[PDB]
Amino acid sequence: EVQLVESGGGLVQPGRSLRLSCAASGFTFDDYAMHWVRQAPGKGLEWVSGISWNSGSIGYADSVKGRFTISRDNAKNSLYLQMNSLRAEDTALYYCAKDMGYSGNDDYYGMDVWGQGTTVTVSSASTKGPSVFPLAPSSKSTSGGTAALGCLVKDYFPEPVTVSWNSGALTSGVHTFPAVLQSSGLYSLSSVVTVPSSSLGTQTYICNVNHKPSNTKVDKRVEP
Amino acid sequence: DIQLTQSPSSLSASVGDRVTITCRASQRISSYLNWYQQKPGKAPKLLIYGAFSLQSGVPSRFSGSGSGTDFTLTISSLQPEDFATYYCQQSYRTLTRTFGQGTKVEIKRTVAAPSVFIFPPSDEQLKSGTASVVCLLNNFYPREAKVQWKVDNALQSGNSQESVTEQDSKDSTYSLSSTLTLSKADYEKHKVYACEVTHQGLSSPVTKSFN
Amino acid sequence: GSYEHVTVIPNTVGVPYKTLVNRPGYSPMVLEMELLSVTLEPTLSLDYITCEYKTVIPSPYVKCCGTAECKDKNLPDYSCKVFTGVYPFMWGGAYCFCDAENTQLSEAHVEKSESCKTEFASAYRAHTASASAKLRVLYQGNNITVTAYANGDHAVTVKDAKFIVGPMSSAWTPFDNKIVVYKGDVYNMDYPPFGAGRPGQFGDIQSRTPESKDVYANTQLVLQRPAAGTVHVPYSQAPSGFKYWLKERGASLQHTAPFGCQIATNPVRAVNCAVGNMPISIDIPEAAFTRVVDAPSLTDMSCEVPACTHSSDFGGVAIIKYAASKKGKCAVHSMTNAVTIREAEIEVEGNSQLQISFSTALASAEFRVQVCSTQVHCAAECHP
Amino acid sequence: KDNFNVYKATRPYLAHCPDCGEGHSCHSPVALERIRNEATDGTLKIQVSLQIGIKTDDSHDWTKLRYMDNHMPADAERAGLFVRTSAPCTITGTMGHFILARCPKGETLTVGFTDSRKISHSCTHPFHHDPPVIGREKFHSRPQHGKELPCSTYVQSTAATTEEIEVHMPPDTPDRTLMSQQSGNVKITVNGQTVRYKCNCGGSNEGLTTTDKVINNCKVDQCHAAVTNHKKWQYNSPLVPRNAELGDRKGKIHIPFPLANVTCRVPKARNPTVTYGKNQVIMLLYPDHPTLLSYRNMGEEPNYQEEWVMHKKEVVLTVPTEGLEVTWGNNEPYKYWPQ
Ligand SMILES: *[C@@H]1O[C@H](CO)[C@@H](O)[C@H](O)[C@H]1NC(C)=O
Repeated sequence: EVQLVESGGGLVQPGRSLRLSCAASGFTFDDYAMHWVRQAPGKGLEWVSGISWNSGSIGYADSVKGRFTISRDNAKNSLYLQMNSLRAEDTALYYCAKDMGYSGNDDYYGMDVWGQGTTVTVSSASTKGPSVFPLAPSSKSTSGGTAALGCLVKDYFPEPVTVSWNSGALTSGVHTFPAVLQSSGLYSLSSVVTVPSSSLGTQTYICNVNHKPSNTKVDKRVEP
Repeated sequence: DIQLTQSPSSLSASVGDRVTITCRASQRISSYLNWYQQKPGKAPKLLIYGAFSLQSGVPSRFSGSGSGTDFTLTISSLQPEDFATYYCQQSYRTLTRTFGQGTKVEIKRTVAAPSVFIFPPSDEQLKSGTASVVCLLNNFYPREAKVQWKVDNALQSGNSQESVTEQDSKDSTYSLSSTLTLSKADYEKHKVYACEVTHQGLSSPVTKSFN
Repeated sequence: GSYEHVTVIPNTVGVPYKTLVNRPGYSPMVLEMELLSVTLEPTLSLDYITCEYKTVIPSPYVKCCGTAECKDKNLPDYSCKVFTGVYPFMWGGAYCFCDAENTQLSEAHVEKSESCKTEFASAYRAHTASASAKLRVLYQGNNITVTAYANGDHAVTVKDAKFIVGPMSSAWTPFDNKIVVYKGDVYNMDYPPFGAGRPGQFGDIQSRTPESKDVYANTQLVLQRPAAGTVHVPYSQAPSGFKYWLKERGASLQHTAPFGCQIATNPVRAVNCAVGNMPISIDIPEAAFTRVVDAPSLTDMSCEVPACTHSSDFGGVAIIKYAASKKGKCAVHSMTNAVTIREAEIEVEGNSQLQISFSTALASAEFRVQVCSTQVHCAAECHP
Repeated sequence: KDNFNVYKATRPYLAHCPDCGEGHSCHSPVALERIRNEATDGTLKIQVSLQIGIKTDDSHDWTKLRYMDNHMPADAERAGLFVRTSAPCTITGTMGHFILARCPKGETLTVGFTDSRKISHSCTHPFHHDPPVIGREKFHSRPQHGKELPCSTYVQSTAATTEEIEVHMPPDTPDRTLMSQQSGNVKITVNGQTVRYKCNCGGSNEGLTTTDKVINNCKVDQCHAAVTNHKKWQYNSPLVPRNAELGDRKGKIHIPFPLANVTCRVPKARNPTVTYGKNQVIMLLYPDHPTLLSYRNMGEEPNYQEEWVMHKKEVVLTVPTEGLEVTWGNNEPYKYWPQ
């Protein structure tokens, strides 16, 4: 029954503030110190801030020390983090965690309970939808090496793009890559599938790109 | 000012094998080190606190230890469920906890060469004023593939990005996609494009190209 | 139809009384009644239970060259203290290498002991005690049991006779407004109210119920500094108030109560003491009444006393001879208050004699007894 | 029984004792933690640092006890276990940390045993042991016949109960014999144990070892070492330092031999010889053991009095018209009236 539930988060422009919160249940809230930990995509865990029981002591990471404020409400059984003047570098998945002591000065303990972090994104970009640029197989030279075909999903801002083939009918041999942030501030990802070269002349392959945040769906046919 | 350092990157091992992860501070922080385990899409789980003490629900397979200033995490026998990224932590006896960079445990497999496919820019993209050349590497086992882009037989860098998938759940292999970003105006100034792939599963570097 | 007869009996036990019933138009009859048991039961409302307290002390936290923080906990009579400049030792040597800023955090709290489920005393408020009594009634040779509450507004019917008992002439009880019950003993004590007890005294640790998690305690528990490197948690605490009380209980009400009240617990009650008196009213049905002319005739009657002595017992022996031509029963009653008759009625058949014991303070004893429809005079010469 | 695994992953421990014999304090394997005397029949429940009925191999054996010996648990004969106060006590049963024994009156309590090296170990605590009187008569022993009155006892049962002692991971244990001086260097001997060390020696001389370690260019007096990474769990005794702010609980052990209310037998004083005077009752009291005499009037003013009767005492009481009630020891009360 012991759990932590993160809330808040979302997309903001640089220089704007965002407030995060964490609800606690299954344990006594004011008996333990609590911390915020953030994990940027492709990166390890970084401690952001923390607060002792009864708010007796507060600490911050040097990178956020003059920008972030941490507080807790022991009546609401919740932890809060107020982030001001957010920078692009502050983009990360933010977790709340419960310590095993009440003071933060005990070095014997770690954090036994972690919640489900909420994503915070900081960027000077609009919620632009993806463009799909189909990648035809080089069937003229790879016919004896098995055919590889795919689609490039480019120039979209929001993270959660879903890509599938033949409306989910084709899952075998499908490789969907992690999106990579471009210098433009927009994401780009590719999706490819490996198929028998003999199938290219009889089977039509469709790349189905579903972008929830922009209510946009693109069905692109891939052919030599 | 003081950072924790773990093993350089990742450890490849089979199920039933033994894994040791070492974590050290550049300067002494505390008498104890915590260990965490994280799987993709999941929150970190505490395995060890107080250097030696296992958390409830954690199997005897995990054991804390150390030598000199260097603390270790040992898995006596890997299970299929023990493949995760492990982190080490110290507190400085204050709220400012610090973490190591993270050590990933990968599934052991035999070495297989990548299948390399090159995808020229589509007509739709070129008409958009931009171009993208994609070099696809399928089903290779060593994660550290080396891919370079060449234009008109000249080496280029700083104008491309790479994305690598997680280890496959059935074949235990990786897939890599390298994308070269060019403007339409510059794309048309060149006659040949090529992807140079160097890999441990290859007897020699393989180059694929198009005009 | 019925006749209501009223008598008053002293609130004693084991002493028989003769009730004379004489409804106009009917022959007088004697009813034999005895009070066998008197019980008074207070209504009890538990305020709290007192028991031995258990002092619980966890391992002391020793922080080498650093300051330990104290937390405020909600445990009963919780005590916490942080001591600095401590250099604790274990069997194999000093606990800390760095002694520049050693700090020890000591904690203690008070819990209910295991014995609080076995060895405890209940503090009750006692009020509005209910009085009841058990009467033995003998009518026409038939011994019946009558039980009723002695309030004056309660009655029971036995053999078609309604017995109204009370009100009692006194509402006095051996139990005070505040009592404490321990096992089989009850004490009258002005115990302290919940939430405001005193250390070393009864009620130092209190709970509303044996299973309650809400526990009050005041033991004046103070943590003391460690003895120069010794690892321990020394403290000053008041002696258990329950243990103190148990030794200082003194005599229980079973031995100290007035009027000879017997005291028992589970339920708490006072039994068979001489407190005031108990009025009794009996509804006697018309079927229970007969005329003098309806009685059988007795003849050839006489009385003699072969011997009489002066003693606390009934050392005198009076024998009344009678003859009857028909079998039947006759009522018997003394015509004087100097000498009573143990038999309310007699059975008469053929030719026989009945023996009645008696006592007197006078050397010359004379009395008359009415038997059935006639009277017989008795006399005796009594000696030391 | 042997089905109690609450000690399966636990160990005995050494702890401070104010008197280990000859008035000198020490750290002892039989150090007392506390004494429980809630029983009314005089039975004491004694909690000690050693564990009885358990072998060092974690197997059950009622003939053996295990005690701590320089980091390692060690076996000892249970037959060598003793408890005494002013005189030797009779042990009624044992389990783990708890010893049940019936002791004679005294101001101290001592517990001890013979170890694997044939060395006697003991711990003495101050303890005012003076059993309560059950009923109104005193005795030195239980009679074959007498009155049955309720009193508290400790039940000879090892069955699980609701009262438990917490078991925590023990602290690092300092040991000055881990270090030795070899020329200008300090050597740390592990003997299979994990050792934590700290020094004032130049260089990175702080850390852990599982193997022999040498610290160069310094003396033993500048180093400290303790055994860490314990595998068995230990009771969180107040005499043993905690290594964590809220401790580190690993398990719990139930407290054996629960308190219960049982029937207890007490002697009856022989009936007195009674004669009467003028509004007076005369009693000749010839008790074998000290007997309480008490009486009250049956009137408004009970005039309650009580006294202890030793032997051959003649008592004359005034008897009121309401009657006099006299209680003689554990006998039913007598009622007297004027003659
Ligand atoms: C005896 O103990 C039980 C609980 O073990 C309790 O319920 C009962 O009331 C006690 N009896 C007496 C006379 O105290």
